[PDB]
Amino acid sequence: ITLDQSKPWNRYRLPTTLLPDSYNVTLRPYLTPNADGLYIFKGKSIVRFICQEPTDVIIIHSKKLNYTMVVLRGVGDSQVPEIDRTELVELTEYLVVHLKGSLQPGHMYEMESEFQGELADDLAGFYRSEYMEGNVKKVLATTQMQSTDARKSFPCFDEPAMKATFNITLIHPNNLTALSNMPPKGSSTPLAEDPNWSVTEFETTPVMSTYLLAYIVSEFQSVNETAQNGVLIRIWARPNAIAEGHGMYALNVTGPILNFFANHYNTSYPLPKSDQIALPDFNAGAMENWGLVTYRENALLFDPQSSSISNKERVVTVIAHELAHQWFGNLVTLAWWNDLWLNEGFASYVEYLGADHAEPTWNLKDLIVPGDVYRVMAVDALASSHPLTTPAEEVNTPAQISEMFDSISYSKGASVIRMLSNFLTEDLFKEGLASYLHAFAYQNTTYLDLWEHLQKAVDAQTSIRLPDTVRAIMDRWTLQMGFPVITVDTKTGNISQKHFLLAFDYLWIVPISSIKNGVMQDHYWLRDVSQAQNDLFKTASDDWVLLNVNVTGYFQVNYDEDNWRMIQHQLQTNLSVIPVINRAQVIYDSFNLATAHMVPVTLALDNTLFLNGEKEYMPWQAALSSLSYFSLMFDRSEVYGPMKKYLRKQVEPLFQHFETLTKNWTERPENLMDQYSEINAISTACSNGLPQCENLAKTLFDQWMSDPENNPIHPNLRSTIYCNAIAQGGQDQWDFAWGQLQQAQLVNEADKLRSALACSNEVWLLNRYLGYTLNPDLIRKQDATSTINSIASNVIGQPLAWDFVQSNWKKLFQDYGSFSFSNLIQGVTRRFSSEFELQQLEQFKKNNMDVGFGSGTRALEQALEKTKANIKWVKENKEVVLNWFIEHS
Ligand SMILES: *[C@@H]1O[C@H](CO)[C@@H](O)[C@H](O)[C@H]1NC(C)=O
Ligand SMILES: *[C@@H]1O[C@H](CO)[C@@H](O)[C@H](O)[C@H]1NC(C)=O
Ligand SMILES: *[C@@H]1O[C@H](CO)[C@@H](O)[C@H](O)[C@H]1NC(C)=O
Ligand SMILES: *[C@@H]1O[C@H](CO)[C@@H](O)[C@H](O)[C@H]1NC(C)=O
Ligand SMILES: *[C@@H]1O[C@H](CO)[C@@H](O)[C@H](O)[C@H]1NC(C)=O
Ligand SMILES: *[C@@H]1O[C@H](CO)[C@@H](O)[C@H](O)[C@H]1NC(C)=O
Ligand SMILES: *[C@@H]1O[C@H](CO)[C@@H](O)[C@H](O)[C@H]1NC(C)=O
Ligand SMILES: *[C@@H]1O[C@H](CO)[C@@H](O)[C@H](O)[C@H]1NC(C)=O
Ligand SMILES: *[C@@H]1O[C@H](CO)[C@@H](O)[C@H](O)[C@H]1NC(C)=O
Ligand SMILES: [Zn+2]
Repeated sequence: ITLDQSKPWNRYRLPTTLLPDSYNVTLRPYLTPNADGLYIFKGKSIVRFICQEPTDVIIIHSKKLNYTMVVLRGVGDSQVPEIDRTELVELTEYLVVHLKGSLQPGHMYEMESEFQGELADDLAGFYRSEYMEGNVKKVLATTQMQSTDARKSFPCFDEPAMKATFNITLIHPNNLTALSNMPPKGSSTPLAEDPNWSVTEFETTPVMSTYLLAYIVSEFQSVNETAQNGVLIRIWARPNAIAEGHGMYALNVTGPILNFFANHYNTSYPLPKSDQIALPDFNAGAMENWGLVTYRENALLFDPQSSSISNKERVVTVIAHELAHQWFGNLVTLAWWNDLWLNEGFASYVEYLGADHAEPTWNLKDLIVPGDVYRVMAVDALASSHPLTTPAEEVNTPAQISEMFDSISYSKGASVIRMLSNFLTEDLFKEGLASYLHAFAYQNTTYLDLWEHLQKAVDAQTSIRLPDTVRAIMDRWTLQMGFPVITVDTKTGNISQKHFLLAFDYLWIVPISSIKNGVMQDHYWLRDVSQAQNDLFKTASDDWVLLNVNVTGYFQVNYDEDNWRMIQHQLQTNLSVIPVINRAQVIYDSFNLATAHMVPVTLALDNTLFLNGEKEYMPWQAALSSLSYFSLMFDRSEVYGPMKKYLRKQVEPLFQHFETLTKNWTERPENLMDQYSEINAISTACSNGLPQCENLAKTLFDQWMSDPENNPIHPNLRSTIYCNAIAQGGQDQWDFAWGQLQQAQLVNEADKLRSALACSNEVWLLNRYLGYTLNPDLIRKQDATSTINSIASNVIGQPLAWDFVQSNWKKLFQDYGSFSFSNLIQGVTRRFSSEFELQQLEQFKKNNMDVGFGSGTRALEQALEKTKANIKWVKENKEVVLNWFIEHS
């Protein structure tokens, strides 16, 4: 359905003729439904804007708002044109006011409107969340504006670069607390018409993007602390959660992290307070609204009793991430969404800095490697991938904007920034960044503003030298999709680079670390050249070399056979000579190379042989997610049996190691890494049928059922023990776990049960479960997508979920963009390896082509591309893979 752009109201980007100065917004949520089912809110809003250039039309964003139509006033006296007519243009989400005369440049105007909207179970705009306290049902009102939902709350020019000051008022019941970005201005006052309602006015915001606005009406309480910089910190949640002390851990790390960031970047946090609030219904993990940060309960709340170590790492990490946005993205904002990584890439990298400071003994910084680097490479190796910075004119529609919210902007951004930091030295990097923040505070930026400030810092200094300007290096990482594979011929010292695939010509300037028989060598820079030679990369005799120590650069390395064998021999002899992270890398890169058909698949499998004597977290993690792909390809085939037998063989000694160290699973390992390694160990043993593990799970889960009130199972072990107990059992185990889920007060516990229920081997149980997935009384809309994905991951659940998604698609499309919908498509299609399944996917697309795929559109394309690649890969490799596992088991 095309629009003719001759009309500016048919265009997706706002005109540049009018700029907002400030807003007054008054909102009134009605927390009881009217006389059918409907919860609504009422609003009144006034925008003050300046006319930059003459125009006879006023165009602002408005979505799903009903008007009760508008009033235009000149500031003081500028005479003002009369209003001719006023219309809503739905597709493009505009309220359009046609004038009988033109506004004049330099003049200011105020436009006033009253409206009404649904407080939907939407999770977008102004919406309702619900929960239980005792036997009473509670409703609260909350916001999610990013990326373009502000317009769903009140009329505004809803684009990130048009920054304004906001004066917010909330009209709410006497006994409910009203929160916003700023603290309250003075006291609440009774509503004139109805003294049971109160009017709460908030202090003016600093100059700010609309997508950062937040307002909340609830019965929540807080615990509070002042941070070292004088900023007031509060943690808000459900009264029972606060009282049970679930907000304490968040209170411990928040101020310290906020203060760390202010010092590290030499930029003070400008607001008087920063509120953190845990919401029962929320779409993403967390949202960075300036002064009031919103989280899912599982990203904020922590119970040291029933919460996992993973849950705990998730809390500091999400908090750090959200605080980082106070600087990157709030104080300084991207000019437009094609640049999303200037916000998200930065927060994704600095989250690790912040989290490391709050938890210095964890060694978090390493998690960025499996957690960001190798996660995104799988996707960034597609021809359908996109560069960090896409061209502005290619991002227009709301769905295209939501699509920018993918792993490229987050994880590749973080990766590439970690590389930049590493070759600059964070000390130098942070100076450049402080200069960029101070220069651009309360304004917007493009990637070019970033480089120029980094360049300035480099220029002012001597010790660090670059082969080129920061821009020449970074433009190649920023403006072209993908990453190079770097190939080393170890006999001659030839080194080359090639775009890794399943205007700069796909050449990068690549910083290269190396290690020779375990000792550091001089750093090296590969310029943008397809090949070069250096004696750093030449080995003699039995020596070996490894490139990209600690996987600091974003790229993968392939060697000649003989070096590979040397590495392998080293892993058998003393694996400690190789840095633990690079041990993981030899695995990730092996498998990725085998996947892309650039090395025989037996190389990857052979690199798996030493895991025999590996107790460290990361190399196992590398194997697990690498083989995860084989699992997706082969778990329906004859490869599967031998493959499981092999993993049992490899995993067993690690499992025994932990049994002993852990004293019959009574004591938990000391450090985080080792705890992670124990969790992977048990998980792998059970998934693969280690009898000792399956016995453990059955015994423990059985003990739990006979005494529901005391759960015998340590939280770290729960995901694995629940899953396997349910897998081995039947309706009794399932109904028990379901009863636990329905009454569960801790979200972490609920999440573990939700995934475990998806492990049943009975088709009828899984299909019934899918049914529950669409009932909001049973599964909250925010959990529906991940629940369906859990079921799809079950090999027996695969066809159930695929059929369910196809037949429920219309329904699923209206409700459940922002990242879940795309995850649904990706999750159900991961296994398609055959032409028949490919045709199936094509048919699905064709059948639904009318009502589109929305924010999942690009996900569907990548699903198709990958499927095609799987078919070719699976036919080529299955004989070899099968034979290999047979021999080695
Ligand atoms: C909001 O409040 C500030 C401070 O009182 C004021 O200067 C600004 O003009 C107000 N915005 C309006 C009235 O749109
Ligand atoms: C916005 O709010 C402030 C506080 O009530 C007020 O001073 C100002 O007049 C309002 N702006 C209008 C009515 O345009
Ligand atoms: C918006 O108006 C439409 C049609 O007039 C109506 O269906 C809906 O109830 C309204 N939403 C409100 C009043 O919140
Ligand atoms: C607020 O008042 C309402 C209506 O009586 C009540 O349902 C709710 O429990 C109250 N919340 C409080 C007192 O925190
Ligand atoms: C919160 O901080 C206090 C002081 O360090 C501590 O007693 C408590 O263990 C912390 N809660 C955690 C780490 O979950
Ligand atoms: C710190 O920021 C101040 C300006 O607020 C500036 O004077 C100084 O150069 C900055 N120093 C560093 C090391 O970033
Ligand atoms: C975006 O930022 C630039 C400075 O980088 C500023 O001059 C411009 O006014 C900003 N755009 C808007 C709409 O404010
Ligand atoms: C690589 O990482 C380890 C920790 O995993 C660290 O101790 C070592 O110093 C790092 N090596 C380099 C060259 O940064
Ligand atoms: C393994 O190599 C490391 C040095 O990387 C050394 O500390 C250790 O002693 C070696 N182990 C043996 C058995 O030689
Ligand atoms: Zn973010």
